[PDB]
Amino acid sequence: ARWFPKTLPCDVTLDVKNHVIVDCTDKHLTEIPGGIPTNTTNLTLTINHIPDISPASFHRLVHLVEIDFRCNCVPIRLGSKSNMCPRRLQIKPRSFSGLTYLKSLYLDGNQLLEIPQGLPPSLQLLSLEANNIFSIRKEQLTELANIEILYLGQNCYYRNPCYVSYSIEKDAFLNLTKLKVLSLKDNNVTTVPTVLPSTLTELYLYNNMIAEIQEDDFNNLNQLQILDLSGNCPRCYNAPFPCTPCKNNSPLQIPVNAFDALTELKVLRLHSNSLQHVPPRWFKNINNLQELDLSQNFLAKEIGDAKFLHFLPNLIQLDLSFNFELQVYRASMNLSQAFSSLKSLKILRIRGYVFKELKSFQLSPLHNLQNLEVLDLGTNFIKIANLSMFKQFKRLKVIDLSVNKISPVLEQLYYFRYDKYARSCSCYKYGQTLDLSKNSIFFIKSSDFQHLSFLKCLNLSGNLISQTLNGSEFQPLAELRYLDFSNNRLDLLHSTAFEELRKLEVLDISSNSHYFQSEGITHMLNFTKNLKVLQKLMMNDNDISSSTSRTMESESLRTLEFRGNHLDVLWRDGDNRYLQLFKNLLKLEELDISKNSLSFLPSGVFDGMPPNLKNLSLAKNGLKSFIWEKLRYLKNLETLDLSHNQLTTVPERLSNCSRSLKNLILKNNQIRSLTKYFLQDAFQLRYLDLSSNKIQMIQKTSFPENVLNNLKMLLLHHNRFLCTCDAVWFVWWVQHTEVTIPYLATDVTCVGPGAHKGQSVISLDLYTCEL
Amino acid sequence: ARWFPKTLPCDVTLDVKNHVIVDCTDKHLTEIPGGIPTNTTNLTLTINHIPDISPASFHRLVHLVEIDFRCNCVPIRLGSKSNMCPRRLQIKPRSFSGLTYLKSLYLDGNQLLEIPQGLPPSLQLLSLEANNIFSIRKEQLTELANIEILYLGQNCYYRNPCYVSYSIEKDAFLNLTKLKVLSLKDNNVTTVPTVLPSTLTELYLYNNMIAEIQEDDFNNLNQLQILDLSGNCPRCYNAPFPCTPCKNNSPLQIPVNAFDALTELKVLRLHSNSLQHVPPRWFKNINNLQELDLSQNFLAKEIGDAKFLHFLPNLIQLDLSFNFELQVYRASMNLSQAFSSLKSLKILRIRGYVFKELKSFQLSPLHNLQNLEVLDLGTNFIKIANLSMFKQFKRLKVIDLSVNKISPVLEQLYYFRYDKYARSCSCYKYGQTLDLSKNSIFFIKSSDFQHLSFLKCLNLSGNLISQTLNGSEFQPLAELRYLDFSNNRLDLLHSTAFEELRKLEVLDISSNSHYFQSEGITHMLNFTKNLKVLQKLMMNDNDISSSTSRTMESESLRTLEFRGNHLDVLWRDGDNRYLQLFKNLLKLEELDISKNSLSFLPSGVFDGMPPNLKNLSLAKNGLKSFIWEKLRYLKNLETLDLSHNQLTTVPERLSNCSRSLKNLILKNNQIRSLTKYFLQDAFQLRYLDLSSNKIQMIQKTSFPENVLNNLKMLLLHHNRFLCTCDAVWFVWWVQHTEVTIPYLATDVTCVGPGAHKGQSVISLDLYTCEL
Ligand SMILES: *[C@@H]1O[C@H](CO)[C@@H](O[C@@H]2O[C@H](CO)[C@@H](O)[C@H](O)[C@H]2NC(C)=O)[C@H](O)[C@H]1NC(C)=O
Ligand SMILES: CCCCOc1nc(N)c2[nH]c(=O)n(Cc3ccccc3)c2n1
Ligand SMILES: CCCCOc1nc(N)c2[nH]c(=O)n(Cc3ccccc3)c2n1
Ligand SMILES: *[C@@H]1O[C@H](CO)[C@@H](O)[C@H](O)[C@H]1NC(C)=O
Ligand SMILES: *[C@@H]1O[C@H](CO)[C@@H](O)[C@H](O)[C@H]1NC(C)=O
Ligand SMILES: *[C@@H]1O[C@H](CO)[C@@H](O)[C@H](O)[C@H]1NC(C)=O
Ligand SMILES: *[C@@H]1O[C@H](CO)[C@@H](O)[C@H](O)[C@H]1NC(C)=O
Ligand SMILES: *[C@@H]1O[C@H](CO)[C@@H](O)[C@H](O)[C@H]1NC(C)=O
Ligand SMILES: *[C@@H]1O[C@H](CO)[C@@H](O)[C@H](O)[C@H]1NC(C)=O
Ligand SMILES: *[C@@H]1O[C@H](CO)[C@@H](O)[C@H](O)[C@H]1NC(C)=O
Ligand SMILES: *[C@@H]1O[C@H](CO)[C@@H](O)[C@H](O)[C@H]1NC(C)=O
Ligand SMILES: *[C@@H]1O[C@H](CO)[C@@H](O)[C@H](O)[C@H]1NC(C)=O
Ligand SMILES: *[C@@H]1O[C@H](CO)[C@@H](O)[C@H](O)[C@H]1NC(C)=O
Ligand SMILES: *[C@@H]1O[C@H](CO)[C@@H](O)[C@H](O)[C@H]1NC(C)=O
Repeated sequence: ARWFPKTLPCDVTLDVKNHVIVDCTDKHLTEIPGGIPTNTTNLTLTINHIPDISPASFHRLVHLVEIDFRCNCVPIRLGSKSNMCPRRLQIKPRSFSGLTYLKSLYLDGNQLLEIPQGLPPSLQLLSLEANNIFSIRKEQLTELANIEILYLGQNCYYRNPCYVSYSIEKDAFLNLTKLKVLSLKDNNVTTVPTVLPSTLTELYLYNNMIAEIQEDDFNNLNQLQILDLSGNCPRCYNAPFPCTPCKNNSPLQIPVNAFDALTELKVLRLHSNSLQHVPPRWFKNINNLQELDLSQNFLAKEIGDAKFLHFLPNLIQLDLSFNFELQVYRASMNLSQAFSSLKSLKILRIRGYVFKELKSFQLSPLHNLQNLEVLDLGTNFIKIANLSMFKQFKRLKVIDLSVNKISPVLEQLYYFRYDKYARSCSCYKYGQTLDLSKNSIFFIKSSDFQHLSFLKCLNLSGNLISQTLNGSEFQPLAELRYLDFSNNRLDLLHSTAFEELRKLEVLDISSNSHYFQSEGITHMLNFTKNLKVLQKLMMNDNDISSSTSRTMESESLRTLEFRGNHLDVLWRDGDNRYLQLFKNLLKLEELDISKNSLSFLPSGVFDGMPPNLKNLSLAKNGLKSFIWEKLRYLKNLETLDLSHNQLTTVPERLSNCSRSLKNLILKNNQIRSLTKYFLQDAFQLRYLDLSSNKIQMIQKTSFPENVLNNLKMLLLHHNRFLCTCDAVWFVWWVQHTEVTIPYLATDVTCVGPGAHKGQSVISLDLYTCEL
Repeated sequence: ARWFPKTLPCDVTLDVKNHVIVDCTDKHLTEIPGGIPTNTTNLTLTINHIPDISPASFHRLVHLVEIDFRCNCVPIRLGSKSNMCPRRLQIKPRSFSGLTYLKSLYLDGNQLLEIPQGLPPSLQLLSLEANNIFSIRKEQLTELANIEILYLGQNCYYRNPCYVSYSIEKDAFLNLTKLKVLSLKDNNVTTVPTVLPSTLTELYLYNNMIAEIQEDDFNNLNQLQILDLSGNCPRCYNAPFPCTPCKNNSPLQIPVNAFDALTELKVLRLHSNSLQHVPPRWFKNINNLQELDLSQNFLAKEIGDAKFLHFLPNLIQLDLSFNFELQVYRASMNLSQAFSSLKSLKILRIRGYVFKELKSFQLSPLHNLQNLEVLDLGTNFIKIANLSMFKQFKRLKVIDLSVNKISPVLEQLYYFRYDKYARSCSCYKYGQTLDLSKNSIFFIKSSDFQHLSFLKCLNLSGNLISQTLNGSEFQPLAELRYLDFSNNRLDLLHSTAFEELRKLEVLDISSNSHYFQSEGITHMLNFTKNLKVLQKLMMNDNDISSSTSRTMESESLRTLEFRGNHLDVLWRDGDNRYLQLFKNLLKLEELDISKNSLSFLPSGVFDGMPPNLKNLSLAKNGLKSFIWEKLRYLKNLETLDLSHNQLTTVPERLSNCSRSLKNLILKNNQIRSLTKYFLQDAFQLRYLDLSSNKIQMIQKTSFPENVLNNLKMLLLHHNRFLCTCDAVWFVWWVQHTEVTIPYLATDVTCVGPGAHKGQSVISLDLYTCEL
């Protein structure tokens, strides 16, 4: 199709509007490549090893609005140790001054010593994170008259130290009269720099050495919407980063009138400031405040009083997590009545308060919060909770009691990680959720869930339930749609397990391997028959190698995840009792039987598949052979994943195996060559992955053009391609085709002959084959 | 050193006595190789694809006493499906008759139709398992006059069916006057063949279709020691193989006088015979009986009566496992007083009796069994057990309550597998063991172990213990040497955990990842300080990524398994706080920190290692780089396992890194070449593994002969060796060296230059490099 092969090692995209995008992210480049389109508006060269920039770099590219040149020399401790950057990035005079339309420049992570000068006046965003610029002078900032967004953080901290205090000249930023966003985080800053331009909307001063706020420090910032002063005087108990507290167990000292000017303030973040009190006076003139983070302080006592809450009626989120007093295990949670002032509250989080017994009345300040959607009391070591108290919280979307010690989405490192916003180079949607995951529930019965019939999802993942569920345990949960019972010890003695959950759409019993791992125990896998609206069943990593029932049954079920089991043993050659195990799942469209140690499939496995099977995975089975003809049985098969196996051959003619098949994944196999007519007339095919095999040669007969050209994608990388004159057609095709083939720049490569070893096939001149 | 290179693709061993052993096991052979030593006494060709035997096969090898020719054509269902055997093995006339000294012939698993004829009269052992010989005639057996051991089983069963009954001519075996061992198992046999020669010591008739024993069937077998009639009229409940019971739930019918002749019988096996009664009269004339297997019958009631036990005073092992009545959960275990008759009993196993409550008095028949060493009551769904009852079983070596449901070594498939003796082509030694693994113990306290101070090992692996152990939980266990606490949920709030176990030598707290997987929880890894005689600590797969203590401490500890954790995060670059985590384990000699996601090691890791470290593993870390010089810090290092990483290079001179190092494992890395003087003067070295890398070339400078020749082993297989004239020395060396290098037959191989692709380097003629 194409007249001129795209030889540029960067993805090029159009958009009309009106952007020409050139993305060279992570292309192992040591120079800016030649032939970048002159119309280029956005050029990305992130993660490469380009050691300098000069006026030659961008000469012809006068229409550039954005250059993203991040991480071409990242600080030693932040980057790869196998390929360390030898020397900081060199920027030569007048490299940017030509770029009359340049609006964004990202130079993060280049070990720069200074704010690059000679930048053009059209620049709105400038990002210099993770460099070694730790002294800002007014003179260096004059070029930035029209600047709106300025990221200067991570220039002096434990991952990238500068060994002195940050320095900011008096009034350095003042004459930047258009500045809206300033970030000075992770910098060893000692005082709020002043005076700052009043135009500011967002100010980020977190993770620094600021011991005191002066009452002056935010006087003029009357358009400020986000202030973050977190991690100045951090609370260091169990901190997963090196943590130095302020002397004398002191807090970040904030004058009572410090926030008076900030009438527009929407978000205030005071996490890890070692605060013992929260003075009401702080919020006297802020009534627009919507988000407040008071996590990681010493506010356990203040939670019982909290007079400041009366001043916060528009507040949408409040976080008081990890305010526990060291070495104290409270009997209960004392929430102040003041919590009842929070008319607009949607999200309340009080993780890590740390108390033994939760009781209904203790949440009564929350009863009339009409908008409350989330109550998060995770990680509290709660031992006792009458779950029925939550009958008064029907309106809530999520009740999170995750990670507690009861017996009858945020980052996994969120509250403790250093900078949760650091730049690198789920059943809630079913309705009301009670999350009881990672608790100590060993026994359940009906009354445990009394008054909880409104519940739509229940998370019991990671408890100790080790019990012969007979259909009586969950009887009140008449509206339950999703049950996560993963990481328990389900005993399937009774096929009546779970049948009381008459509205159940999704059941996860993955990682309940305990009772499947011992010989001679009963397992009623036919339990699915009773669940009339069950759509999705996950029974992964259960080590299932024996079953009392010969057949699983459902009129409703569509997806079955059966990965990480032992069908190899169930379908032991010579034993045909279980070949029809899935056949009576009549509406089953998706089946995952990857990770089942299936070296081979006995005859009968395919015949025994249910008739509407569409998406089949046999990945990661160590499969050494595959009778491809047997795909004829699966009359609606559209996706076949045979990734990560040991197949050495493809079918002689794929269209004689399956007429329906559209997506064939054969990556990470041992295929050495294709059959002479492999894809001939396979008109249904649309996605083919042959990456990470050991193919040398592809001839036209195997890959007819009329099939190839309707492929949405065709993955060929990491093979063993021989670039002799026999390869003439393949090479030509690859160079001139519109079909998307990833990694041409990077890992579609000749291994031989001699001359062309290691050379990418996109770049290959084979003119000597026509001389 | 050697004058003539060993080119035969088989391991050759001498022994004086006086055997020349040639082992060609699994060498992908399609012919018997040439040049087998004429003095060969034992030739093994197991698992190859040799399609026939003829007089040429063994012509010169007249001194052969044993031919093992197993599995060169295994039945379709038993063998590989990627390389199925096309056609049964052909044996030609007179292939064996020359072999005048032949004493053993194994022809198992070759799809033979008939007992190969023309065998020599010196033959003592003949094995024809897993063939298709399912009709034995007196005439075919006349060659075997002097035969002593005859294995004919697995010729007709579900893994290798023959579709008819087995047939044995009347008196077929009678004139084999020297026969001692006859095995007719897994054969669809319908009656005990008669008359059998009285010389028999062992008779194997298990897994067949024998409905009745005639009172005659064992009349003359007065030297018989082992009889096994198991799995005739099997009990089929939860059988993991296809299982057809005798009609009317009938048992194997055994006349009361059937065993009268068997005065020498030592072992009787009646497993899976659907027995409802055990008539005393059976044992009237057998007082030598030492082993009795009555597992998989319907003997629940009989266990309460068991009059037959009075006739068995010399019995050493008894097995009554899996005799439960279907659908019954007994309240208790009724053991007959008759159990007190068993003066010689060492081992009693009553798995799968199935009862709720175990109580002291119920074991009183066992109190005066002076020799009892093992009581196995595993897999009983016991809910309640005062563990103090075992104060009356101090003399026992093992009390096994594994796989039960309690709250406040044999095969994993042993009792249920088809043929536990099918041929394929641990803290007990510390003293008294109480195995409580895989139970439902969620809470422990002191009194749980009252009167149990004699215990030396306790297995609590795989319970639900989820508790802040403070040093009070195990207080009675004053002599305990080994605690397996693996697969629980240890909460290390307190550093006093386990301190009451003052004699503890080994602690396994592996797979207690639950509390290490959540953020902001305390973990006192310094808990080891209190354990004064602790030798070995296993804390594998705990996902440990944070720690309250900066240092682990012990004066005693020698081995620490810390595999499968997140030292990568603990030793996050820039964070120095945990670089000395193991330093104060002063006597630590072995450390495993494989599987820790260590892409690189920060500086300080090696400095912070304790001073007597000898065996260090960094396997399976994805390590991309390694400063080898830093090995100088580990002054007593002897074993370094860097297997399964991404190292691309070896040290310039290994002796400049470590003077102590003896075993260096670099297998499964990405090493493309060795340094010019790699092993120069490394006189301490003894074992070097460079297998599975991508090395092309090794020159003499890298591998000096004076280092090489003290190596006990040197692994080079699965590399990318180029066999040009530059390789002349390497090839010569490999052909003529006495140093052990495994897999020279199989996987030490040229990939090029072209001619020699796929040719083994042992066989390589490079004379053209000297022309
Ligand atoms: C933050 O600034 C302080 C100075 O305020 C740095 O601390 C100095 O570091 C050197 C070498 O580490 C010491 O010898 C000085 O005495 C330190 N001075 C003080 C006052 O502590 C600190 O390292 C800087 N932080 C970072 C991460 O670069
Ligand atoms: C040794 C197997 C006994 C019969 O099978 C079997 N399988 C299980 N999963 C349970 N759970 C379980 O509690 N039992 C005990 C039982 C036995 C009979 C009647 C009721 C309860 C189990 N028995
Ligand atoms: C979430 C912050 C609580 C402090 O750390 C922490 N870590 C643990 N592993 C436990 N186990 C545990 O039971 N607690 C609660 C506790 C707290 C103080 C005193 C006694 C008991 C824990 N607290
Ligand atoms: C192109 O640059 C403009 C200005 O920086 C930006 O708003 C737009 O999102 C960019 N598009 C990219 C990187 O694809
Ligand atoms: C249940 O909680 C677990 C463990 O905290 C989490 O992995 C999982 O996402 C939750 N399941 C659902 C369906 O939300
Ligand atoms: C289920 O078990 C509960 C108690 O464990 C019992 O009340 C109920 O009757 C049982 N149901 C059936 C159908 O056996
Ligand atoms: C399930 O398993 C078997 C039949 O295969 C039978 O014992 C049991 O009653 C069946 N129950 C249900 C609900 O299908
Ligand atoms: C060699 O064969 C003899 C006779 O069958 C046997 O007893 C001996 O175990 C064999 N030895 C080895 C090492 O294979
Ligand atoms: C055992 O014999 C019966 C008839 O006697 C036959 O139908 C059956 O197939 C045989 N079994 C096998 C496994 O060959
Ligand atoms: C268990 O039995 C012992 C006798 O050895 C007795 O001292 C103890 O009180 C019993 N404990 C319980 C909890 O039943
Ligand atoms: C404890 O029991 C488990 C089986 O439940 C086993 O794998 C482990 O090796 C046993 N521990 C010891 C120390 O023997
Ligand atoms: C362990 O570490 C803590 C400090 O992190 C200390 O309080 C405690 O006493 C130490 N315990 C032992 C047994 O060393
Ligand atoms: C080193 O450790 C491994 C197990 O971790 C062991 O198999 C090996 O024998 C040890 N080496 C020596 C020389 O003791
Ligand atoms: C390494 O070699 C150099 C030069 O031979 C020597 O000076 C140095 O001390 C050596 N280091 C060790 C650890 O042997």
